[PDB]
Amino acid sequence: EYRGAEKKLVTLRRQAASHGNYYLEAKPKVAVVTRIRGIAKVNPKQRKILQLLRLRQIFNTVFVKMNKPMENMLRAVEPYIAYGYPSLATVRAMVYKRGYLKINGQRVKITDNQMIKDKYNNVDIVCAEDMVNQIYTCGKHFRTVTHGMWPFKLAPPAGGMRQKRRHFVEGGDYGNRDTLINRFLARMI
Amino acid sequence: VHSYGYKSGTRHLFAKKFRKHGVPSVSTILTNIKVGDYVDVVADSAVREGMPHKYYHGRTGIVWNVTPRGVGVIINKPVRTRTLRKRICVRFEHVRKSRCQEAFKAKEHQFQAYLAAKKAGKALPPLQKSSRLGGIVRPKNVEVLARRVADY
Amino acid sequence: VKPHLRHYQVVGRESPSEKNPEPTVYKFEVFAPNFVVAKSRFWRMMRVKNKVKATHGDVLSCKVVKDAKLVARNYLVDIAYYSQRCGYTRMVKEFRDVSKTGAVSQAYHDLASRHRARYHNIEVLNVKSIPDHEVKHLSIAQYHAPNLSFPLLQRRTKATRKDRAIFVKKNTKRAVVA
Amino acid sequence: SKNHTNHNQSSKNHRNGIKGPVPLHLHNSKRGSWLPALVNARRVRKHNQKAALKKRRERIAAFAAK
Amino acid sequence: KNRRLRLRLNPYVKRETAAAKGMRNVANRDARRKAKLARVTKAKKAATK
RNA sequence: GAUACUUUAAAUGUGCAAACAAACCGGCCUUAGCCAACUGCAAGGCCGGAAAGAAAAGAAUUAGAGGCACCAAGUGGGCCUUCUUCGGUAAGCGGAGCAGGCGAUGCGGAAUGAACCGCUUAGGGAUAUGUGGCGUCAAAACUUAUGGGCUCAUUCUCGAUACGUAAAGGGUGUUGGUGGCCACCGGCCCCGAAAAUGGAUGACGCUUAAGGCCAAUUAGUGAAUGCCCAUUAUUCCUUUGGUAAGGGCGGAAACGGAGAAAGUGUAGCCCUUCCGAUGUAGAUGUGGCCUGGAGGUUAGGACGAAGCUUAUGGCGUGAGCCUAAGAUGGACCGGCCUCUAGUGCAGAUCUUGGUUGGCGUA
RNA sequence: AGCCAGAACCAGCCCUACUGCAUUAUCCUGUCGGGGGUCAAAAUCCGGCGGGCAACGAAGUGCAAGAGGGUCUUGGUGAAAUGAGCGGAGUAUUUGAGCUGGCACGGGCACGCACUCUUCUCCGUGAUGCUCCAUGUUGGCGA
Ligand SMILES: [Mg+2]
Ligand SMILES: [Mg+2]
Ligand SMILES: [Mg+2]
Ligand SMILES: [Mg+2]
Ligand SMILES: [Mg+2]
Ligand SMILES: [Mg+2]
Ligand SMILES: [Mg+2]
Ligand SMILES: [Mg+2]
Ligand SMILES: [Mg+2]
Ligand code: NA
Ligand code: NA
Repeated sequence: EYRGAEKKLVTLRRQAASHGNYYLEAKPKVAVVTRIRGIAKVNPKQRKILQLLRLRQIFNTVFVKMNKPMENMLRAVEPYIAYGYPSLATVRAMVYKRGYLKINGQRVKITDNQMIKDKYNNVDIVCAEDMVNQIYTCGKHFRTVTHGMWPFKLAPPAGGMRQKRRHFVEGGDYGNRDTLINRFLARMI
Repeated sequence: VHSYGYKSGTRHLFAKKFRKHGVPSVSTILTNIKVGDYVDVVADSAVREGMPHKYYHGRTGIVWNVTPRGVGVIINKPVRTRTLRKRICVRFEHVRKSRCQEAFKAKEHQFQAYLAAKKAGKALPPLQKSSRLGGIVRPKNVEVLARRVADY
Repeated sequence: VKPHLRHYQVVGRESPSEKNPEPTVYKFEVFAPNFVVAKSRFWRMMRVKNKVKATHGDVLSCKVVKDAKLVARNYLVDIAYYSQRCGYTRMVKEFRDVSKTGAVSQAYHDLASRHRARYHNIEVLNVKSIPDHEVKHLSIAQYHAPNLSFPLLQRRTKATRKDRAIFVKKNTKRAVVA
Repeated sequence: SKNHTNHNQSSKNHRNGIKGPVPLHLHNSKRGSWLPALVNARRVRKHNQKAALKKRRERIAAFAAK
Repeated sequence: KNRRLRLRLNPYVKRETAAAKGMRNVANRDARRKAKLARVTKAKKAATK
C-alpha cells in the first residue's frame, strides 16, 4: 500500500508539470511533538496544556492529530516544544525501539505481538505493524493506539542543539520545523 | 475604602446605548417565562424597580420561580474555593430568553429527521468532503511577488 | 568555502473560498539557509503586500534553483536594509564571484561588517551578472585587465596538521618537541 | 502597618481546586416559592402517594395469584 | 538493532531485506536507471505531442 | 472640552450549553391551578416509542475514580523580578494589579553576589546534553579553517560574558552610501572626559588578535553530529516507600546441598514486575534505638559481676549493639514478653565542683 | 580454585562499517545576429531556433530501509543456551527490479486499483524444577 501511494503521487505531480499546472499536497494529519525545556517557572495555563499533552519531563515525545483544536493548543506553548511532521521510518523506529504499553497500570516494554493483541483486544490491532500503520496514516484507531502507550522518553540529541531560547526560524530550536523534525529525532532515538 | 455602596462604579455599566433610549416594549411584556428555562440577566437602566446587583449583569442562569411580576434565577458565583448557587429575584424587565442551547436542540431535530428518512428509505443527502485534501490547481493569473524600489 | 545561503523559489496562494473561488497565484525568489526560513519569508511578503495570512493560505511549490557553471563574472546586487536612526536604505553594489548564491552571501557578510545589519533586516531586490563594460567601480574594473599578474607577499603558511610541531631546530626541520 | 495585597490568594484557592456547583437536581427545595402553586402541588403529591400504595397492593395480589 | 527481536516483531523483514539487496545490486541499478530515463523522456515527448 | 469628554472600537478576558436522576415522540390518572370553556395552558405522576449513545464538515485531549465528613498544627512582620501603573525632583523610597520566585535550596554557569541564566535534588557506574566556553592560569581548535569585512588606541584608558556601576558638538584618521568635485547619512577610532592609600576586560597578556560584525565543521570533494564541563536526559546495579500489580505455599517420587511461615510491621514466608524519592515552621509512623524500677520467663558469675581504658575489630542507612585485650577491678548481673517513670544535653550573662592560657608576667 | 594477572567463547548493551528513490530547465550544448575588447581574436553579456542527462563519485535538493571495536560501563562457561545465531531435513520457496493483458489519472499513460537479474526455506526440546546456592583455560604467589 505504501509503495503504491508514493508512485501514484509521483505520477500526479508529473502530469501537472507537463501541462504547467500545480499539484497541491494534502495537509499533514499527524504531528510529532517533543518537550525541550525543564520544569521551572512555568505559568498555570502552559502548565495545564503540557499536562494534558502528557509532556511532563524534558525530552518526552508524543504523536497528536494535526486538527484545529490541537493546533490551537500547540500554539500556546510554542517556547517549550519542538514539533513537526514525521516520516514512516521515524514512526517505525520509535515503536520498535522506544515503545512501551500501559498494562495493569505499569510501563511494559514491547517484546512480542501477543501482548499487543492482549492489550488492545481488537481485530484491527494485533501487531506492531498494525500500530505503525494506524499512527502513520491517522486511521480510525489513532486515539486508541496512542492512548494505549506510555509517552516516549528520549535521550538528548547527540551533537547538541543550536539555541533553546530562540525560534527555529531565528536560528534557534523551538517551534514548528516541518519535515526537518526527522533529522532532529534521528539523533535522539 | 472610603465609599462602597450598592451601585458604586456603575457609570458605564447601567447606561443606555447611543440613540437608543426609552422604555421596554410590548415584545418584552408579551414574553412567556416558565420554570426551568435558561435566561440572560441584563439590567435595564430605565426601569429602576427590581434591578439586580451589578455583579449579575452579564450572567446566564435557570429560572426557579415565577411571580406576578418577578422572576427568580439561580446563578453560579465562585467565592473562595467553591462555587455557590445564588438565588436572585428581579422584575421581568431585566431578563431575556437565552439562546445558549440552540445548536444542541437543532442537532437533536436533525437526528430525528435523518432517522425518519432512513426508515422511509428516502435517498440521503450527499455528505460534505474535507477541504484539506490534495488536487491539481489550474491557475488563471500568475504574478511576481517582489519588493521594489517604489515600495519604500 | 561554499555559500551559506541557497536560492529558493516559493509559489503560493490564498486558500479558495466562496468570496474568492479562484485566488491569484504568486511566485517568490528568496535566499535563505533552509526551506523553512524560505517559507517564513514568503508568508511575510504575502502578509505585507497582499493582506494574506499564512493561516488562510496554501503553498503550491517550494524548490531550490540550481547554480550555473562556475565562471568568474561580475554581479550587480540591489539590496536594502533597515536601521532605527537612518531608516530604510537602498544600495546597489558590484561583486566578483562565480555564482549568484556566492555573490549574495558576499553581500550579506559585507553588510554585516560595514553597517552591522543582520539577516532578518535585509531584503534583496535583485541580483544579476553584468558585462565587463558596465562596471563603474575601479576596484572591480581592475580585474578585467588582460595582463593581470601579481606576486604573493607576506604569506602565513602553516604546515600539514600531522606535521605541526611546538619546538624545532633553528636552521633545520627536525622537531624536538611534537 | 496596614498592608493589603492579593498576591498569593489565587494560588491558595487552586490547591484543592475551585469545586464545581452542586447539580440542579439535588437540593431542589421549593420553600419561598409563589404560594398558590405550591399549595396545589401539595394536593397532587398526596393523591399520587395514595395511588402508589394501591398499585403496590395490586402487584402483591397478582404475584400471589401467579 | 537486534536480529531476533526484529524478526520476532516483524516476520516479514527478511523479504524486505532481499528486495533491498536486489535494489543495491550494481547491474540492476544501472539497467533500471538507464531504462527508467528512456521510459520517462519518451513518455513525456509522446504526451506533449 | 480646553482652545482631556465622546458617537466608533480592539488584543488579552469573562457567563452559559454541547443525550444515561437529562432531553425528544404518543395514551392515561390527578389538581378546592389559568382561561368564557376545554380535547388549550401550568404542575406531579403512570403506560409506550426512539436512541449515527452522538455521523459527515480540521469536528478535542488527559501520568482523566466522582462525592461526603470528623479531629487538629503552624502562620496572620515578608521581600525580589516581568508587564501595567498612582504619589514623589529622585531614591537600594512609599502604595497597588497579574504571574513567577527567594523565604523553606542546594547543584551547574555569569571571576564575586538570597532573587539573573540552566536545571530542580535516594546511593553509585557508563553514554549524551543545557547555560557557558575552547592562548596560559583551567577541561576543550597541542594558537581550527584549504571563511569575508573593519580597527591603532602614547600616565584610570582601544576593546572584549546580558541582568549591572556619559551627552550635545566636532575630526579629511580611516572605510561606504545617497542624490547632484560637491552637500548630506552610516561603520570603527580620536577630542569633548577633572579627586582624594597602590590596583584591576578576574590576572598575565593579546594587534597576519587571544578585539568588534557575520558565517562554518575538517571544506566548490562529491552528502545529518569539531571539541569540553552538571545532583538534568537515556541506560545499568543496589536501597527504601507505595491508592502498588501478578504468581507459589495438599511437601511430585526417589535419595549435589539447603529452605519453603496463608503472611500490616522482623534477620522482611518466597519469587517476579512497575512507579516515586530534596525541604524551614508543622503533622504522623516505626516487631525503631537508649536509662532507673515492677510482674513473668530464661541464663551468667571468685576458672572473676558492675564500673573504667582502646591504632579491639565485627554488625547496623542511623540511634546503637556485640566480641577481643587490660601486664584493670573485686561482688553482683545479662536476654526476651508485659507494666511503670523524677527516662537521653553543646550552648539558658544557666547551677555546683575542679582545671586552664595570660605568667615566672604586672 | 584462596589471592593476583592474561587470553578465548556465549548472551545483552553501546559505537563505527556497508544505501537507494525522487527532483534538476532561472540549467547544459550548437549555430545565427548584436555588443565587447585586442597588437589581431576569444570571453564576460543580450536576443533569435537546433538538440538535450553538467550524470565518476553531477548537485553538498527532500526522504531513506544497507557483520569490525569496547564492556576493570553487565552477567556467565551451559545445573531446563528458544536462536535468521543451537540442532534435523532440500535445493526449492517468494521479495523486489525489467517486461507483460477492466476501472481510475491527464489533454496519452511517467506505468495507481483488482485478477531476465535478484535472495536461502520448513521443522524442534514445559517446569513431577516452589525458592536459593553450587560448573571453564593459562601463568604468578602461597608446601
Ligand atoms: Mg549551547
Ligand atoms: Mg527566559
Ligand atoms: Mg522566617
Ligand atoms: Mg534556584
Ligand atoms: Mg587545557
Ligand atoms: Mg520494593
Ligand atoms: Mg523527605
Ligand atoms: Mg528530668
Ligand atoms: Mg554534660
Ligand atoms: Na574573564
Ligand atoms: Na526514679
